[PDB]
Amino acid sequence: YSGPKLEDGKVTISFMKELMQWYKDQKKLHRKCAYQILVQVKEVLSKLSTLVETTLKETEKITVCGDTHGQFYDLLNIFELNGLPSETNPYIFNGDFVDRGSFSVEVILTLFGFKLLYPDHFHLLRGNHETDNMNQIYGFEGEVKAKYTAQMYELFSEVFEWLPLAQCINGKVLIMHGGLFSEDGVTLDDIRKIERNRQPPDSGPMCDLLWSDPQPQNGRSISKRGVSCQFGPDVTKAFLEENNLDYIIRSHEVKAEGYEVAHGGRCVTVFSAPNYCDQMGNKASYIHLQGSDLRPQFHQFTAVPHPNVKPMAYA
Ligand SMILES: [Mn+2]
Ligand SMILES: [Mn+2]
Repeated sequence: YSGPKLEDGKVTISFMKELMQWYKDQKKLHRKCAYQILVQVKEVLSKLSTLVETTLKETEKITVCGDTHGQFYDLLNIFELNGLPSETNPYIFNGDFVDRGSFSVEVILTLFGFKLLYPDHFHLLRGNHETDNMNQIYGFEGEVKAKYTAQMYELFSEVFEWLPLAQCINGKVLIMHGGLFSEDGVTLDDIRKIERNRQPPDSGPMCDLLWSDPQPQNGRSISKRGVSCQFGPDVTKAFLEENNLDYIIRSHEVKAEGYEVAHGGRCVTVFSAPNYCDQMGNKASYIHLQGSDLRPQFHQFTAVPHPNVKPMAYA
């Protein structure tokens, strides 16, 4: 084995750079190293609140990405466009790191790598595809069993259980993968109290955060996904007012342009997987926010070449 190794059992910036090059060339990280990252990140994640609260001072910025879905070569393109993660270049990745794309293992161990290297500046939120049900159908379990073993897969499942469910910047912007709630009156305190180390239930606040979608019309509708609901602008407005927030950012739905701003400004979608599943032809984006001005600035990008492995080859 001539590949990437931890230094004194710990991630460093040169390990991350070597890892990204090894994966680019389609090589595999030794299982003992993969194991080391997974157990260390479980310990870092298990300490966090379900709601991560982050303060952006006035000269500080942060980058919010949406779904990446195993599109490793597009993940690399984000860091090329926008810079590597660092204490002065923080990132939030908003769920759905794995499934569908056939480089899910590469995406997730690079993200967990960076989370270990920059724990206060590199943030991962749980999406609905960081769950067993989804992984078993949409490729990630298949992929892990192929590259490692069922054991390694069970360890990834347990680490996903500790991913925080939402993030709040400056008590003003709330970020979550899916969206808002199927009942009125949920508060930031309620989110903070969710016991999140589990597979999500069929219903309730934890389920809604991962699974819900905005709709243009007022009210709530039964979801076309069969779980949670669609929520109208009136739901968003009431939630923002009670919680003293400006707007939300969520991901979870593919967008032709890479983003959407719904509910008159209040409900922004960001989606970071360009030409999704090699068929959608969509653009992707990420968002820049800054401490002196939290209004979203959208950056669009398109797909780069990747090796000839098809989407869901492992499902
Ligand atoms: Mn998704
Ligand atoms: Mn999703």
